[PDB]
Amino acid sequence: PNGSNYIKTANPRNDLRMVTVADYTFIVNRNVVAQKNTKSVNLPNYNPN
Amino acid sequence: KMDTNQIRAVEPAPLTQEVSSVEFGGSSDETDTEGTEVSGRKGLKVERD
Repeated sequence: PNGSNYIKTANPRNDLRMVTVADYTFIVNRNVVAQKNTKSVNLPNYNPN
Repeated sequence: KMDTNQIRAVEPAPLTQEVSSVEFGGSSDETDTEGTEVSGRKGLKVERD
C-alpha cells in the first residue's frame, strides 16, 4: 500500500538486511540514505514574544 | 457608617480543588490513541481470522 520503491534494487542480495521478530519482518535497503522530514515543523513560525 | 450585615455577608474566595503541576514526559502511558503504544512482541503479533 505504501509503495514499492524501497525494495527496488539492482542487487538485492547485498543490499537487503532483515530480522524476523515474532510476527513481522523489518527490512533495510542498505543504499537508501535516511533523510529528515522538512516541512513538518511543530509550529511553522510561532513568534514566541 | 458602613452596613451591619454587609460585613458578615462577605465571604472569602472559594476553594480551588486541583493544583497545576508540570508533567514530565514518560508519565503518560497506555492511552486510547490508535498510535502504536503497545510494546514488546505483543504489538507486533496480529491475530488470524
